[PDB]
Amino acid sequence: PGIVELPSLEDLKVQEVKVSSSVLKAAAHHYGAQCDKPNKEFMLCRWEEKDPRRCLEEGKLVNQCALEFFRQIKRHCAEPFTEYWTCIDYSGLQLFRRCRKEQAQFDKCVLDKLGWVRPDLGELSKVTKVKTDRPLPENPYHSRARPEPNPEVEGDLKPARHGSRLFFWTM
Amino acid sequence: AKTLLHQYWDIPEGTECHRKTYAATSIGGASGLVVSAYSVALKTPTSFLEGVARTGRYTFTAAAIGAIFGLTSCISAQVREKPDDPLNYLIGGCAGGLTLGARTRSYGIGAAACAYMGLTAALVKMGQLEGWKVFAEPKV
Amino acid sequence: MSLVYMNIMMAFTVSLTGLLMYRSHLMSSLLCLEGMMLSLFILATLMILNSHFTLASMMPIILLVFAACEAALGLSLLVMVSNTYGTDYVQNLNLLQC
Amino acid sequence: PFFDVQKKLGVDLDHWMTIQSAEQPHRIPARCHAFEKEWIECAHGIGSIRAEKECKIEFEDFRECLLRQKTMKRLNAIKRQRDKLIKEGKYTPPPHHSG
Amino acid sequence: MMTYIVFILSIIFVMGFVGFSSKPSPIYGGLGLIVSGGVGCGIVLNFGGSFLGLMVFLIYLGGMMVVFGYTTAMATEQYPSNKVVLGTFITGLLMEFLMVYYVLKDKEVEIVFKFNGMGDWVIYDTGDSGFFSEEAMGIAALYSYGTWLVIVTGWSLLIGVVVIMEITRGN
Amino acid sequence: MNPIILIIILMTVMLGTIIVMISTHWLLIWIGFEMNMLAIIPIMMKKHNPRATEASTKYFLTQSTASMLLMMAIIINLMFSGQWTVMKLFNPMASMLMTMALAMKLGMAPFHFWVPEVTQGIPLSSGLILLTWQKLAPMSVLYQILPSINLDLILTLSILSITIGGWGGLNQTQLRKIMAYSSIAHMGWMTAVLLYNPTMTLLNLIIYIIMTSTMFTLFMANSTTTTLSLSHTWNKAPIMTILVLITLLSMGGLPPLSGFMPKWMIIQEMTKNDSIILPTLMAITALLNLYFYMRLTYSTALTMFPSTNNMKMKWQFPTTKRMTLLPTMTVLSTMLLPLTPILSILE
Amino acid sequence: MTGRQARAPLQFLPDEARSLPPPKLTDPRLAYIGFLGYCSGLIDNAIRRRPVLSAGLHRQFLYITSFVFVGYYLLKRQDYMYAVRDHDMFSYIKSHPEDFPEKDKKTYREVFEEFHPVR
Amino acid sequence: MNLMITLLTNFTLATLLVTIAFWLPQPFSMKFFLVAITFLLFDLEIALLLPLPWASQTTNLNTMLTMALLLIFLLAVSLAYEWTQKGLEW
Repeated sequence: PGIVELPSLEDLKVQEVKVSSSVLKAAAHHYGAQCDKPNKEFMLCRWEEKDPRRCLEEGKLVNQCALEFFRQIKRHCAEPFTEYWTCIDYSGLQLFRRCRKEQAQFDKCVLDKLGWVRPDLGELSKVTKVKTDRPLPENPYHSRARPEPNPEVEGDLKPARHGSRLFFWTM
Repeated sequence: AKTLLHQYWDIPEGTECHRKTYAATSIGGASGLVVSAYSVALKTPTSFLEGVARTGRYTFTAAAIGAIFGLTSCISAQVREKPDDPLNYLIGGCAGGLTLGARTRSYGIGAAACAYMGLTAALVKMGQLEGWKVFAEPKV
Repeated sequence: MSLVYMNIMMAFTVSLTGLLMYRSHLMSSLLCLEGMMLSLFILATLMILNSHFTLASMMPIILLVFAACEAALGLSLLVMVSNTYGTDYVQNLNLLQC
Repeated sequence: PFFDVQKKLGVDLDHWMTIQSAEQPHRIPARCHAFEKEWIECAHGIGSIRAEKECKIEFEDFRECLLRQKTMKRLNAIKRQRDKLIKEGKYTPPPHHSG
Repeated sequence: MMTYIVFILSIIFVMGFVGFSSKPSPIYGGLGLIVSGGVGCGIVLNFGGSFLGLMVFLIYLGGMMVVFGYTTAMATEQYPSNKVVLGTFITGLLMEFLMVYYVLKDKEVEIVFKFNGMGDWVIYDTGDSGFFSEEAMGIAALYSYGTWLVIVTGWSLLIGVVVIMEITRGN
Repeated sequence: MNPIILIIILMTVMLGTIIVMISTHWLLIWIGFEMNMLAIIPIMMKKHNPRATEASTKYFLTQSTASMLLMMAIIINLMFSGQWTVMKLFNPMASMLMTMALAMKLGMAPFHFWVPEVTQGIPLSSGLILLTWQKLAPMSVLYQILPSINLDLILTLSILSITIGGWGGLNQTQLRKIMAYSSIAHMGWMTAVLLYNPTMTLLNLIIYIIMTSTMFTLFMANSTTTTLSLSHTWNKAPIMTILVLITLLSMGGLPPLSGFMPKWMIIQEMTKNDSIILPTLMAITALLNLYFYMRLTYSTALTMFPSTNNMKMKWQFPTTKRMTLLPTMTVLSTMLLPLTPILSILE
Repeated sequence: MTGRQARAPLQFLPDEARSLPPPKLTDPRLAYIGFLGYCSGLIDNAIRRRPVLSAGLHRQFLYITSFVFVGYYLLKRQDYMYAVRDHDMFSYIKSHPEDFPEKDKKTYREVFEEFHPVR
Repeated sequence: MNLMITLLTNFTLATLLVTIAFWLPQPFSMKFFLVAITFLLFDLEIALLLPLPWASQTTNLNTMLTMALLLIFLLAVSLAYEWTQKGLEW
């Protein structure tokens, strides 16, 4: 019946953050601190419309925000950020209690030289308001109307009309 | 099954003949296989050749009754030229009962089978002629 | 249609015919009942996994434990029949004629 | 008969094992959540006969979400066509990983 | 060693069901049901299958066939193959060969269905954020929501205990 | 046997049947059927004769394979549109397997081969409780899942069960086999009108349960297996004879008596549809299954067989059996004729 | 006929059942039930060898009381069921005038029916 | 299939060990049955118990404690019943 409406290859070209996984995992909390403020726009778009191919401008926005954040952490202290994530890389699944002293070192670098207090637990939680520019959608479950209501039977009941109205045993 | 009984009753009766007798032989073969399947399940013939013999006898007799019913159906419908009566299938059921008694080789069973199969066949055509539904409305 | 479901339904018919036709020992009949149980277990479990039917995923293990204690009752009945007789054949049961 | 002590005592002790979209112990959906919500809202105040003859479109949408029969039929037709045209040899395929 | 490994393990599964539905001696039957349960464990672990297929393995291949072989050892003798057993095994192998041949070289095989015939890498998850192996948290219910179900299950097992002792000479 | 253990087993039969009545989940219905089986097995083999052992073996095998085929039907129901709500099903094949499962659960014509064999080698109490609760437990389920059944299933099983419980039944003087073939014929009746108005089915269930309780209570009042023992009961006591007369005639269903009321209402709300030849066939077979009732009455209370002394000895002892509740059930079962508009007490 | 607001659970007598007229004192149906209870006590004397019409008078009074009580409750439920059936019938009459047309009364000055004499 | 590779290597090397070890040199009691069924029923109750360490992180903790104690309590009642009622005696 109906055909989909796919986006073009012109919107499918954002400078992708082709970084690896352990550095992205170790660089998560301060990325939650400085950036990740305008991507709850994207989160609210994704949970008010269950439809990617629509919220992709905000996906490009979080892509450029994360690339800008890694640019800003690339230009300044630390270069031993590289030492910190390669200290945490080869430890299986990356427990954050593994390389703790260099975590303190990177925190002291970024604090005494740039700012960016680390989010204490549990501040990557605690349900957060977000305002947007687009108005909130209605009925994204694209369906028809609720077809028929049952007429609700009410009214005070009469007694029996001439008994059982079976063969006999009248009244 | 519904497909082959529908093929039997779909023929105008009427004369579109020998398809009637082929469908009636198919009915007879099916019913003989049913009853012979119950019998070979509930007897343990020992040997298996006896089981094949009993199933062949049941299928052969039921197919013979169906064939003779269809033959005198077609002949009576062509001769009388009145396709609405049940009397022609009364003749049909009595002929089928007589040949049932012939293939079991006793005559009182053939007489009672003539009477009962004639009455049931007249009732079947008569109920098809008026219109009495299979097993249900099922509405109210 | 997730093609494997056809094979597991055909496996159910295999176990059901093995439950129905059975020659000598009641233990083979009870073990094919257990095989039928395993068939229902596996079939429903693959369905619930591919559905992401994650709330009521209790069906495999609870179907399993109930029909397992059914098989336990069957073992006790077969032991009682084999205790009051010599063997546990389908024969030597032709008493109490219908 | 079917009785209604389930509704009478006010203990809804058995209505949670029943459908999807009742609240899972961690708030996750199933695979066909929204199809269920619109189907249940289609056939709620309904005497189960105009449910048969009126909510048919959304019910077929829900059924084809649940089993994905004809979508797999379309994908299988695409696979068989792809096999016979690569058997032919026209356009040694750039649908895999490169041009 | 390739894609249709779920289908091939299903072939060995139905072969095992035929292999003890041919009615051998019941210790060969227990062997056939053990092999069938192992490859059924293989099938459900191929769907993953993280808990339930290793869970059946302790019960049927851990607690049920043990007592089936036990009762084979203590009750029946069968002291010495046959025409009927191996002939039914041949006809079962023939029926499976015919069905899978018509699955292979045709579109679909219909008992009264439409089984869309190809191996099942479809359907599957599109790489969701599972994070808890949804079987695990599903069965990690039954103690919050599961009031009635585990109560009647345990009650049935208790009544099973008193039933077994009564038939085996209560008290 | 301990009396505490018997009270426990009765509690579990009641628990299983109430779980079948009350639940809305399919697993719980299957649990109720299985627990009903597991509890009802040691009510049989109440003695230790091998007759009850073989009867319990046959019963367990048929009951367990019926339970597992029911589970097959439910897992087919979730192979199609899948939810655990006792409602309209979503497959003619699943409904076919499910109604054949329940037809194995309760006494039907292809499946009745275990019923006289399970009733012959057991005492009277086990037969009473198995007939009552094992013909009460599937009727609730069929009353639930009626709106998605191919009618030819139910109607074929009903017709064939009425005529098998008729024709098989002219040959046995084993009273348990007589009552079992009567159970087959009445379960055919009580299943027949499932798709038209199930109020008739449940009222017929009430009437049949009360009638069979009266009949088995009269047999428990004086232990008999044959009709000659009933002629000795004629010699020893006269009021049991007129009770056998009234209860056998109310199993026969005659219009002055209360056993006719379930037949007549079935014929009414069956013939308000276009079904007429099927009522007259069913009621001809209802005339058929009265004949063994009638020769039983001729053996008991109307002609008189020659008696044996030591009935002279049994004269000196007045009766000392306890009845559970015989007279209340009797006059509830037989004088209920002018209370036909207690039809609508049910729905 | 089916429930018809089983939603709204079993409810042996609804709270809308206190609008119908109740069954009166000494109505003949519960008089029949009391006669059946008297006969039940009499046959209860008759099963064992205790003498009829005597030495069981408390059991006579008990069976009369219990059966008249149970019959009274069932008479109230019966009257309610017939009342709700009649009100639902008239509600479906008034709900759709389109399918139950008024038969205009063809009086017998113009209605033609043949004779067919029996000689 | 990685653990299937391990299973295949162990199975093949074990068959190599066995076949190279072989080509080279050339009534009953009820008391036996009660313990096995007691194992079976208590093992099924173990199967009901064992998802307890999965469950201990929810927002309904008192109820979980109550029903977990109910499961072990029922298991203890079954144990003490067959203990007192000569179920395991000699």
